[PDB]
Amino acid sequence: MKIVLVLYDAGKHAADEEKLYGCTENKLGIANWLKDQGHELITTSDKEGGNSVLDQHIPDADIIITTPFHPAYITKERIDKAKKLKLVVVAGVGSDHIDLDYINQTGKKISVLEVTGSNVVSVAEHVLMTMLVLVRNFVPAHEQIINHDWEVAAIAKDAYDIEGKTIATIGAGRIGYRVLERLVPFNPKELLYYDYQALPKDAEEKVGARRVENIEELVAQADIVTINAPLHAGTKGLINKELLSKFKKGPWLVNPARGAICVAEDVAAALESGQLRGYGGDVWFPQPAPKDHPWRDMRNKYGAGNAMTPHYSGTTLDAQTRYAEGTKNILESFFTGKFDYRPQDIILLNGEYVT
Amino acid sequence: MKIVLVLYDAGKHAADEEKLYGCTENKLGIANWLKDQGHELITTSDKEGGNSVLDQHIPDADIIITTPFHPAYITKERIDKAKKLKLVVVAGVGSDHIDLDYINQTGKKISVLEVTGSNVVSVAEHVLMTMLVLVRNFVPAHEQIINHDWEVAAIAKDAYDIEGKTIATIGAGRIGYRVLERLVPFNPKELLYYDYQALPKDAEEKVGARRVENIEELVAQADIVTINAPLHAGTKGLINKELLSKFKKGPWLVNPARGAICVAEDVAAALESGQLRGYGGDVWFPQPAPKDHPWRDMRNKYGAGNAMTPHYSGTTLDAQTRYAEGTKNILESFFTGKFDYRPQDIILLNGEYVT
Amino acid sequence: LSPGELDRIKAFVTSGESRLRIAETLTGSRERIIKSAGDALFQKRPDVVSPGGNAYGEEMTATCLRDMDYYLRLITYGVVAGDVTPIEEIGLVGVREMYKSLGTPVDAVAQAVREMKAVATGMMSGDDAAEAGAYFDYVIGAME
Amino acid sequence: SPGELDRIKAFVTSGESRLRIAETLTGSRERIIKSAGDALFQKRPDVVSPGGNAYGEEMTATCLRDMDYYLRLITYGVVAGDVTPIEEIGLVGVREMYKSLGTPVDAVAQAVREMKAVATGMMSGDDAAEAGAYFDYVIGAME
Ligand SMILES: *[C@H](C)[C@H]1/C(=C/c2[nH]c(/C=C3N=C(/C=C4\NC(=O)C(CC)=C4C)C(C)=C\3CCC(=O)O)c(CCC(=O)O)c2C)NC(=O)[C@@H]1C
Ligand SMILES: *[C@H](C)[C@H]1/C(=C/c2[nH]c(/C=C3N=C(/C=C4\NC(=O)C(CC)=C4C)C(C)=C\3CCC(=O)O)c(CCC(=O)O)c2C)NC(=O)[C@@H]1C
Repeated sequence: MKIVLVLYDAGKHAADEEKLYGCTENKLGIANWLKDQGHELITTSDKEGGNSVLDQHIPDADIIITTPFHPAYITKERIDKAKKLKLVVVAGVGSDHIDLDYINQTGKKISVLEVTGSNVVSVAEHVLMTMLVLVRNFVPAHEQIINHDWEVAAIAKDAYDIEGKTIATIGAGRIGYRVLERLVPFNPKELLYYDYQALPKDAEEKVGARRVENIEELVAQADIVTINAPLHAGTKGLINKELLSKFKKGPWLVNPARGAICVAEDVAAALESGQLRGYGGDVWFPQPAPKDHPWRDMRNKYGAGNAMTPHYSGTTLDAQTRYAEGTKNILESFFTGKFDYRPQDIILLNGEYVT
Repeated sequence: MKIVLVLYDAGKHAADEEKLYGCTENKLGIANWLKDQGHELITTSDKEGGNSVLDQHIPDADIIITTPFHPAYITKERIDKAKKLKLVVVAGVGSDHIDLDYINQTGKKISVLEVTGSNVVSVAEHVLMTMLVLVRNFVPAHEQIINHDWEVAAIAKDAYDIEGKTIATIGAGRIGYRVLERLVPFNPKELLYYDYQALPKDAEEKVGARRVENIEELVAQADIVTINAPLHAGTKGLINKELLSKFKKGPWLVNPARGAICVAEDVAAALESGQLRGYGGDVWFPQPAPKDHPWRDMRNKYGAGNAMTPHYSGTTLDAQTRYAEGTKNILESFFTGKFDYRPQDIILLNGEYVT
Repeated sequence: LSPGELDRIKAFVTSGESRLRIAETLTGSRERIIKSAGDALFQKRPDVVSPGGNAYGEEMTATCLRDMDYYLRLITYGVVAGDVTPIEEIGLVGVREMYKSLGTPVDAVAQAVREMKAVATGMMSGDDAAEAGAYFDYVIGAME
Repeated sequence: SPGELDRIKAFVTSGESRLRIAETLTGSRERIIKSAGDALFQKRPDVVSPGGNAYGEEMTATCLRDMDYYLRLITYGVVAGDVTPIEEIGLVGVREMYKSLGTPVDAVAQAVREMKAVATGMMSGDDAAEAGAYFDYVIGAME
């Protein structure tokens, strides 16, 4: 019962706010419980390089706990050297940093669990926020006031209502369906989706959505496109110069899924030429973004159309409380030997997929 | 047959965008139509001072057309000098700049019309956008990227979801009711309203809203407050230091109604002390905002919590097209002598109210 | 801070005492003025009755007498100061379409201020009653 | 990179087996897919009504399209140094991707085995050994 968990260092910000659970200083709010229970807890942010605290303790550890906002990469190299490992937890949602194929093909006896559901509302709200900010031209308008200007015609000339627009999502899982739900009362012209599997007929009708089976047919009729899909072959590098030339002229694109689904230099060129009128979201490749990444400085012809943020949509204080509670629930199912996990939380039960 | 309309000068922006109808260069898209009939059209932005183009032609004009984004103040003095005036049109919604009481009590035979409905969706979308930007802490997040930084903990420590919050509107007319409709699928804890008149019971139940009959009881239970009310006695200066001290600690306030409903220096002090966590909106007093107006530089303790813009929510290109069509419809009802106005558009019909 | 304002204030301090005597009566007898005037109002406008009755409640009747107190305190402020400008800017700006949206008959609010004028000036000298009467009239004129 | 420059110069200056393999894969690529598809569907009659992930005329044509993708990708690998471009473009999350589509992964492996047999049969004994290693790299990721 040795436990290693890696989180980022929040510095002075950790003392300002006690509900900032997912950091090295505050330890997901479970440190006192683990110590009372007789377990040993190593907490560190030092995860890169062969001389790292993480590597120093992995040959020993029984449990490793990770976060997608500072991921420890659980490589086969590290997996072979981890002789006592029985359980990997994601305090959040997202497991691209773990070699699930290796574990499953080798048949190792390692369970892998995440707190599924805990991030979906927060991301969906961030999509709605970014669409309104781009379509209504908010960023240059707030800039005028901070800078002590006032010139309405310069803002109004590229501002629209979202009412009456056609809106499409690439991906209709938990996050994309919740985006569609929140858009219904804004009176769009139509809602559309593309996905490798159909939504059930009852779910389609609740939001008035129509399935489009061809990706190029989908984007060619949309004023607004949002990406809510996983990263694999056939989605990696999907948003390139060729597909971008099928978009309507002057629409808006939002991506809070994975940065590598886009070709970074190609969307920047589309924004400068006017093929796109704006781009926004919070995911990058590489991540964290280098200081010279092209998405930092790109603009449209009027000097706006950029609504990027760092990667934080799933880390609001309401979301942090949910996976503090979810991590302790998972750990206790293990400690007790009940193994009464929530079915939706299991992504690998002793190196095996379920159902 | 002689018409004066006053709009702002848009300068070079007018040539960039044909649908920017409400400006001096583009003339609401109805020049040519007016010239093809037998009418003379004066267009000017020069409305202040007794030496003005507006005053130059008031003694003679048959019709005056105004906009709430650059209003010509139709004072009793000007009304006395306007020997031939028979019709005042607002190309938009909002008639505070016209002395309706003087026209009505004196019994002058001047009718007054606006294009009602044309602005309400645009303003309601701007309220939803501002609530999300403040609650989720967007402004300092975008600033980190523009400035070539990356520090997630400094953003996350004051970012929340809108799900599960209690939200109240002061005023439940056309705009406030459309705000409530768009909030329903975001799963708030409860929706509340205050108004001098009750909503019908079927309308209350469609959005799950509860009437609160006392203004201090309303704000004391709300996490988010939005103002959607007209300006008069007992609304003027309503948001002052005493009422602000009844708000919950650390909530958010949004105002796209009228600036003078707030005491400007009192809300700035509340934001600095932490009584308010953020303030946003697009309306000011005085307006346009002086370069030293306190709402430009005010921030909360973390340097954020400010989402002000200049006054533009009702001036998107979609709203401007509606204004242009509605103005020509009103003018034609007058020119033909049918006077078949839409009932909702009438505020004064020959100097008196209708019912 | 304007020279005309300073002049109006210095007059209250240094010259005539009629503004001082008027304010003594309005503050000292304020509760009797409202109670006596409300009785007279409801005898002249029995629309404290079931139907319309904008003031039909025991609760709504108390809200009406609250508004009467507002205007008496605002007229008191005007007497102490130079002038009627604060009465205009605080009590009369949106009034009328405000009361219209409440269902309150505007000419009945004017009549309430007439009834306060009669009780108050009845307690004053002949000269003080003429000076005080002009401030009441300024409110009545905006509502009738 | 010097190691990459070296593998390119070898194609230009030294051995000609990579050139010969590429000549065959481009020159009869349509015959390789048509012949291998026939053999696949005889060994896995799951062009049948039930599951049949490839049941339609339309879904059968999508299957043969994917076979064309892997043949063009293996051709690129032969021309270049190595198998790195094969891994990063054709194998990323391929097991989870096909699983979400309903298509059995071990049947995709069998399709690449069938393309290996036809293509290799048109080559010299030595060229067929060299080409065969590239086909095997794909087969191993799906079986
Ligand atoms: C009594 C003479 C009449 C009467 C009065 C009445 N008023 C209301 C409600 C309101 N009155 C006001 C007035 C003001 N508030 C201010 O701050 C100022 C400036 C000093 C004024 C003049 C307001 C704002 C309201 C509404 C908000 C509130 O109550 O705070 C009512 C209640 C009406 C209802 O149906 O809810 C009544 C009854 N009514 C009569 O019929 C009398 C003639
Ligand atoms: C034929 C051997 C088998 C078969 C194939 C089959 N595939 C699909 C759908 C897709 N195939 C891919 C594959 C790729 N796209 C890429 O860009 C790359 C990288 C080079 C690869 C490997 C993708 C992305 C899809 C989905 C999206 C698209 O079609 O563009 C289908 C259709 C399945 C359906 O039900 O819709 C089929 C039938 N199926 C079999 O049964 C054979 C064993």
